[PDB]
Amino acid sequence: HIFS
Amino acid sequence: GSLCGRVFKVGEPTYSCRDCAVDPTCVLCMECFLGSIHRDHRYRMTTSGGGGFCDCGDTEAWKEGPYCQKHE
Ligand SMILES: [Zn+2]
Ligand SMILES: [Zn+2]
Ligand SMILES: [Zn+2]
Repeated sequence: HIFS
Repeated sequence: GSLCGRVFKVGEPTYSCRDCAVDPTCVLCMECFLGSIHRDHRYRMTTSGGGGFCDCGDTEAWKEGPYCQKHE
């Protein structure tokens, strides 16, 4: 997953 | 099947699928994206600042097409  | 698990580099494009992602943080690296059914879907690109990881192979992250050609 990615989170800004 | 298998998990990709790739950790993204600074500036690296990442791809979610608006049609299939369970959550907007679910993403694929470009290689998995281009090998996946989602290349024909309503995809969304977010650039990594460095970090995060590819969710290819995670059958809980995708409503369909959890794997790409490389990881199936
Ligand atoms: Zn990947
Ligand atoms: Zn893959
Ligand atoms: Zn899709």
